[PDB]
Amino acid sequence: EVKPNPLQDANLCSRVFFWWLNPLFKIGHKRRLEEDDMYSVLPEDRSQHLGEELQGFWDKEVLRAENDAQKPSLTRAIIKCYWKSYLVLGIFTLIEESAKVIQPIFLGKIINYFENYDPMDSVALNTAYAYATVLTFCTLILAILHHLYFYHVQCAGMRLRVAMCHMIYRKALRLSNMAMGKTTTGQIVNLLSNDVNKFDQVTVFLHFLWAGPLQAIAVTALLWMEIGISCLAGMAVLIILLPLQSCFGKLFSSLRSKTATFTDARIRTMNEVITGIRIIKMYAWEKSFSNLITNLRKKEISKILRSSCLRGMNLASFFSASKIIVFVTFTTYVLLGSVITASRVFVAVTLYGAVRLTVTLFFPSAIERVSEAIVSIRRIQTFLLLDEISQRNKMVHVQDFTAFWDKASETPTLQGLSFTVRPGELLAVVGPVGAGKSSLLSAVLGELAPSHGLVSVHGRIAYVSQQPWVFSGTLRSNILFGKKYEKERYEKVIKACALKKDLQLLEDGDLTVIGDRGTTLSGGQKARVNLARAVYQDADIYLLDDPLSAVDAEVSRHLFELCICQILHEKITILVTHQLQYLKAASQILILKDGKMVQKGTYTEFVGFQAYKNYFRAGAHWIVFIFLILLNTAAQVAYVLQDWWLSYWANKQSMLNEKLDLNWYLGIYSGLTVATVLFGIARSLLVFYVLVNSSQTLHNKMFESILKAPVLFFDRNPIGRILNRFSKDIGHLDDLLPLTFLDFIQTLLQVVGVVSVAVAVIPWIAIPLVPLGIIFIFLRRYFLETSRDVKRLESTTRSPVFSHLSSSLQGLWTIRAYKAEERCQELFDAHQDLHSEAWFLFLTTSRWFAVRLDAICAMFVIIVAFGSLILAKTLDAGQVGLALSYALTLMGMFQWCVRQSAEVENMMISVERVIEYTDLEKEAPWEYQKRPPPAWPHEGVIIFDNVNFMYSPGGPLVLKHLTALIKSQEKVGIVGRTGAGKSSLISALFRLSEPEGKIWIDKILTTEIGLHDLRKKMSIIPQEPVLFTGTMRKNLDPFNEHTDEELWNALQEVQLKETIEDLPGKMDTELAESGSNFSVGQRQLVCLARAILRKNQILIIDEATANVDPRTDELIQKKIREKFAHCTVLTIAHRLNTIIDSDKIMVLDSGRLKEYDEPYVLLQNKESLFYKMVQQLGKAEAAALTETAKQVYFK
Ligand SMILES: CN(Cc1cnc2nc(N)nc(N)c2n1)c1ccc(C(=O)N[C@@H](CCC(=O)O)C(=O)O)cc1
Repeated sequence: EVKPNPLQDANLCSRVFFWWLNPLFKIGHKRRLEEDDMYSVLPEDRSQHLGEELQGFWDKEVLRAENDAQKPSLTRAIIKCYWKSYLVLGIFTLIEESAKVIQPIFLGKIINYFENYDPMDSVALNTAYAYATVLTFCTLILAILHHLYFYHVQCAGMRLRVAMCHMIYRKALRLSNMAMGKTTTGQIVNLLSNDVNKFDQVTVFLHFLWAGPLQAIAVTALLWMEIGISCLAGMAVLIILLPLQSCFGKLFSSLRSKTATFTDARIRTMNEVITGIRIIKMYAWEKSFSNLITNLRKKEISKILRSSCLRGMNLASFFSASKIIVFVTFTTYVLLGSVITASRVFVAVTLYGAVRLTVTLFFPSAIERVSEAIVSIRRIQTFLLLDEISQRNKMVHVQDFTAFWDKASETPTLQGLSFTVRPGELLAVVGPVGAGKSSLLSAVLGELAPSHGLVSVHGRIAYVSQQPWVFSGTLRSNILFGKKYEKERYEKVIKACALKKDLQLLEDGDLTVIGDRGTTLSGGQKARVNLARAVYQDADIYLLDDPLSAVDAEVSRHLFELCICQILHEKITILVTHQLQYLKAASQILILKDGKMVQKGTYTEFVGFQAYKNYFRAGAHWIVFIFLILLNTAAQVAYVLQDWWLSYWANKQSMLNEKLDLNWYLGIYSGLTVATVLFGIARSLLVFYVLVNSSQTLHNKMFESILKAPVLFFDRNPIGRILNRFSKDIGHLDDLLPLTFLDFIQTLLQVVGVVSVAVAVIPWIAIPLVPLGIIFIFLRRYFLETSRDVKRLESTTRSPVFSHLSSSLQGLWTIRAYKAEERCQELFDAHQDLHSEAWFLFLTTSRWFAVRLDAICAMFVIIVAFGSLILAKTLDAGQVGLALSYALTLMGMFQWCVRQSAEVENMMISVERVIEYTDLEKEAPWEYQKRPPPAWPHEGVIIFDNVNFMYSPGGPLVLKHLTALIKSQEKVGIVGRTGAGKSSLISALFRLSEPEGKIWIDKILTTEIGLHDLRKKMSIIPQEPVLFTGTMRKNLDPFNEHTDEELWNALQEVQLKETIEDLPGKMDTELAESGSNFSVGQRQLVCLARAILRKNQILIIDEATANVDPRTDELIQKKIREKFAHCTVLTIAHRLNTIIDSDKIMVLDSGRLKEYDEPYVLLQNKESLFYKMVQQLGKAEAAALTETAKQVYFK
């Protein structure tokens, strides 16, 4: 292999510690890794090998099933070939679990030493060191050897996932055409992308479906030896935590599903704002959508907050459950008439610490994951059983042929069909239109099968489809398509396909990589690509669909005149083209109508601390975080002081031979338990409140920024980029970041609690702990700066796998036509076994960190266990029991604390990306203090004076020195060349970018007044209409100033009234999304209604009606002239008859006012560009317009 893998040769002492992985980090610490630096997978894990294992068992299972006449199931096959070897990892699960229940038994015997401490008894001390020794080995088993096991049970999921993806692909080639009607690309790619992805998860915990239950028995049996019948009270309070956890699971999932409606409703409404942001600004409707989204967000936070506070009680249960389970036991243990003893309780405290995770976390997660992963296997089992293409098998012969696309009541798609063609014979075909024209050709391939009659084909086949097809690779490779690079034949076809020049001139030659999903090439090349691919095959048979040759062009000739008519003419070619004049090339022409063969004759028949503090201080006043810090510490100090109190009671009890007053010692105990639950609850609710309240504040500050952003911003950023921040980023900020942040903080205090009791009880342990702190923080940087790349490579290598499946599935007939399936099969393995290289690093790099990180806290357990026995003279039974019963938890929590530190610091990028918009550069204020007088714009005088306009500041001048007088109520036609002037005159007049010079409206300086003063008083009919998702009333008047009778008047005048009055809600009918229930012309009629309602003294037409059919265009042109006769009107137009009667016309070119006069006075100057443009009409209509103009102005 090109990339050797050290795991093939590592000695066991190396691949237990992942010592073999160190060379990857020395690279990644110097350089950002690349896909060439990753190790190749083991021979055991190559996709080709896994597929041809499991496919064999699945084949046997299908064969067995039909012999039994009992339904096959895939879940038997993926067992019968992993049962052999996944159960081996089950054996090593025992010693992993047995460690968790043997440390507490030796933990008793070390504490039992201090209860019986004799300074001079060397034998007891040496005996205690026996128990202390095995306590580290039970710890090192659980900390070090566990990570080799846990790597292998993740690998058993990778091996299964790639075996499945390979069988899905092996099937997805051979799906019958029938099954291709049932399925769709999105469904089969969902198997690869969504469903088989579950098989990494199922295999991790799967052993807990037995080892977990067995362990819960084991801990109960031990405790019954240790603390008697009270253990049943403890275990019961643990077991009844299963249904409560399940109740929460259902309940917050229920609220989650509810929020998804408003999240979807917000985002889709947000999508309209970002798409239409130009049109929304022009109408000054920014206040409306501000209110509309604001009410959707309030209806969402009222449920996100309610669910999040519900998750607060959940996390408080994970925190506080151990303290409650302990409390009810020891309370019961004393109330049943017994006395606490430090050994007997720190054994029992530790055992609940072991079994709690298994019963509440791993065993329920195992049941959940296996439940949903078997949903996946049942979907895949449904897919594998789809019906599949039957075996097909210089000459083609077809007789009496009749077939259907499916067995149905529709007529046969081919009828009576028969023909024969032989070497030297060319066929051509004429047939249906607007239908599966290819149907005959597909029949010759066998993508449709005869219902009656016969087809036989004896040569190797080549084929082309009206849809071009190209897949992952170089353009050359698509042409070579698995054959050798025979340069002369290649050059001959590359010449004959008129490809050479265009390929080198436009796509840098055949070495160019074809972009993903084929995005690189132009269609006319991609068309030629198919023919070039086809003719390169040197097959015998050439079934040629039309290569989009319907354009009259030299290529559309040369491909036929040379390559077909001279080179290919001897080959068995069957040709379709709209260029039917070429049919004279045929030896025989098949002519069909509606799928009936009718004629057969020849032609002769014719992130950093700055980000965190902005996120936090947006959430609450800094004093609230001071109060939060007390709740964090007070929750934890209650948590530790509960267990210190249990140890203190043991010291008092063990100083007695009188009796302790249980009404006191249980009194304070229950206070500390109730305190730790209450502060455990109150912490979790408070953090969720403060952080969710931040997300509400960041959104509302950020959305108001988007509206005030200038149109330049939405030109600079594509709408997908902007909306994504409202979808994902301001999603995380309340869906998941508060939950992850609390989970980190909650556990981080747990770890600090462990080192605190350890250092408080054994004071010197701070001295070696400082190296451990110094070692850890060095290692986190050394790791994460390379782990971050492996996370990135794993994602970047994912999407080609699906891209190849999608691309292949879009082109199946072309693949099968050459029978070249195993070529596109092996190319999937080269994609699959490249993601497995990036995934194999994802597993083992996380395991490398977790091994070294657990060496730190396995050393800590060593330091406390031996440190206590070295320092035994000073210690006491209780305090050692405290220190150890805590320290033995540490290697559980510390991994999770550090894991969540990477999720938060990673997810914090969504905070910085949102904040990047929170201060985006604003437009000028919507409403300056110098509001225009109540003598509002009234005359409609508009002055342009030296107007110079650029879209970007310092960009090219799109208008230069533009200076014009438009008198009151004048009608002005505006004309320009393609791209010259255009709507840019409007963008200035609405100040969508800042004009230099001055524009006056009734001698009001437009740059002084607020944009909502300016944009309300003028009005526009924009180039494309938009109907927003909402009521017809809101599409007419979202401020609801007008009566519906007046809305009926407006809808009447655009003649939409009765169509809208027929709607089931009349004015209050909510439109379909983007108003798809109305055609483009109807939407423009709505745009006219908006102006008709507002009755502005200035109207602007943005060339829009050129998109509209003449009958509605006439109605628009009519109603404008009748309703806005007193208005000043600007008419950007192309079709000069729309403006030939304008009191003046402006002609703009190159951003300059080339003509400005009465149109005929321009036509009177035959040198004028307006006269030239009128003559460039090229028809006597120029005279009719000239006479029309003349009459208007001579009158
Ligand atoms: C103490 N603690 C906090 C925590 C978080 N969520 C919970 N959720 C439940 N239902 N119950 C809990 N006790 C619980 N506890 C922990 C402890 C260990 C691991 C943990 O080790 N998780 C591993 C298990 C594998 C391993 O690393 O050993 C994983 O799959 O990520 C997580 C959280």
